Amino acid sequence: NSNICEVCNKWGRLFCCDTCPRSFHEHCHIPSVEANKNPWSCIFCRIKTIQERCPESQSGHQESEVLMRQMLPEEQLKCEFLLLKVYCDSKSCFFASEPYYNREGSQGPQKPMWLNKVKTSLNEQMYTRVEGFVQDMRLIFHNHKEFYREDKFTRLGIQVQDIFEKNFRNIFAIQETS
Ligand SMILES: [Zn+2]
Ligand SMILES: [Zn+2]
Ligand SMILES: [Zn+2]
Repeated sequence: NSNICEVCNKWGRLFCCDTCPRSFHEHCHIPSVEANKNPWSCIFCRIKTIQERCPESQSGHQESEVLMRQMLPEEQLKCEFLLLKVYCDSKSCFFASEPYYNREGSQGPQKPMWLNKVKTSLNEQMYTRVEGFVQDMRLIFHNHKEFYREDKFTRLGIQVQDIFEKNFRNIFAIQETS
């Protein structure tokens, strides 16, 4: 197995996947690495299994249909994986914890949002449809763009949103378009 965490790329107390060579810190994996279970399969492996069991799940889908799906076990897992893919980017550090807003010439957002809040919301089964998760994720980046206005720091929001959107289209097999 790898000797660094797949998500944060650091060594430490790592849990090893039994079906692929990835490793994880306990709370870097989403969901948090399960207490017992030998063998243990990571989320990359679990997602791969879903695909392999239902190859047709990779045919193109309309975003509007994906968003109305109820958060049954497979959709819950797919949102956890998508969240994890965003944490895999080092730029996620800017969006992880609760923000605060005190900049001359801007006003903070009406509804602040951050990754760790989305992570807690998923853990607590607070989303009933995929739309709830996706709306909160997109709101993270929208709030950032609006607050930072013309500061070049706005680009971090564009960058991490692009990671989000690419992974959303991949995980939920959104129909490719120009
Ligand atoms: Zn880690
Ligand atoms: Zn694995
Ligand atoms: Zn099938």
